[PDB]
This record gives sequence, C-alpha cells and structure tokens, in this order.
Amino acid sequence: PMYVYESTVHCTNILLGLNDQRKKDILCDVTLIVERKEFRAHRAVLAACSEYFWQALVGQTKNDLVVSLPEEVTARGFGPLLQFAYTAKLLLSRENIREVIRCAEFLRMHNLEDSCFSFL
Amino acid sequence: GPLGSPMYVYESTVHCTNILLGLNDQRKKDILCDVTLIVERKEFRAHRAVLAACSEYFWQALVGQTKNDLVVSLPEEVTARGFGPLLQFAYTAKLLLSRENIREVIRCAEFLRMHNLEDSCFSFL
Repeated sequence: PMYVYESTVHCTNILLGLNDQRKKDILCDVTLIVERKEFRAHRAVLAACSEYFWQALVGQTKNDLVVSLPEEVTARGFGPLLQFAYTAKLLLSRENIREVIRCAEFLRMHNLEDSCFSFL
Repeated sequence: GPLGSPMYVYESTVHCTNILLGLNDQRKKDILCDVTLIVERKEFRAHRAVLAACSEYFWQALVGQTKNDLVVSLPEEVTARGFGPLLQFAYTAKLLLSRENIREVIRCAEFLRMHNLEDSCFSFL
C-alpha cells in the first residue's frame, strides 16, 4: 500500500523562494537588458513561462549570459511581466496597463489581454 | 510612486503549478539545467536555484556558487533510494512512499531539511 502526500502549497512556495533570490540577486544566471535597464533572472523560470524565452535562452552557454531584448520590449511593460512569471500576480495602474499588455503580446504570452483583468 | 490606482488585477491559480511542471520537464530532458548531483555514484541533473528553494542544506551548499559547470557530490548520509523521491517531490509537489523506503526517505529529508512537508501525514523521528 502507498502513502501519498500532495502539497497544495509547494509550487507557490518554491516560486516565492525563486523570487526572493531574484530580488537579492542570488543564484540567478541571466541578465536581461530591456531598454537599457538590467534585470536578473533564472533562465529556466522564464523559459518555463514563454516559448519566446525558451527559443531565446536554450542554446546559451557564455559564462555571464547577457541578453538584450529588442526595442518592442520596454522596461515599463516588462518589469511587471518578469514579476508575474515568478509570482503569478499582476497588479497594474493606468500608467502601465497598456504597455504590459503590448509587451505580453510581443513575448507571446497567450492569455494576458484586457479581459483577464478585474478590479480590487 | 505609481501613477493612478494600482487596482487592475490578474492572478493565475495555475501559473505556479505550470512553472514547476515546466521545470520538471526541463529536468527530465536535461535541458536548461545547471548542476549535476552525485548521490551514491548516480547522477541527477537539476537547477541549483530550485534546490536552494526546496532545501536548507542545498541553500547553504549552493548560495555562493556562480560557476557555469557545477557538479555536487553529496556525502554518504544521502543514498539514491532516499533522495530519489525527495528530488521528485521538489519538482512535482508529490511524494509517494511505501513501507519499503519510508524510513530511508524521511531520514534523508531530515538531513536535507526539505521544505513543505510539515502539512503531510508523515512523522519525522
């Protein structure tokens, strides 16, 4: 007979830990340059999220990997999307909602249109 | 200092699960992994960040490690029979055990100080 445990909190706790690492720049492995701003990340997390980042990061080897995103990607739209990849949460205002949606479109994140948003 | 009320919300209740599923897929394919674990002469590919996030032992072992190629030999306390199901728990949130391996696995979990097991019905003795 088998003993089974399925942790309901585990997946979310790991990502929380990954995000804490990102924020403190611990154990990251890529720097993304987006509109001249540097963003540290775990390539594996980004690739898990988007087929865009998979294609962009799978080949890579260079000791200190640095990847510049093209000009369609702005810092204002990207920051919240990087945060989302880790937290599963977006919380935007009128200043950035347009840019975030447009960025998500460029990065081919399928289900992030106007209609996915609710109000607090 | 945002402009406007940050009131437009989206929260995905599947996202995290989907990320760990992607990570586990990477592990099984050995694509986008970044560390080899040697446990009782057997190799396991993994992601150091993920290990450090699941385990206090791995956090302390790995936090300063910025090398690209990284191989980590675990001590004799860690056996393959004991570690197998824990690495699998780390990447799936699921732990399946039987009478045959429960002790060896629980003991290994204590050594590695694995997280997110306190809500399970396993005693740690």
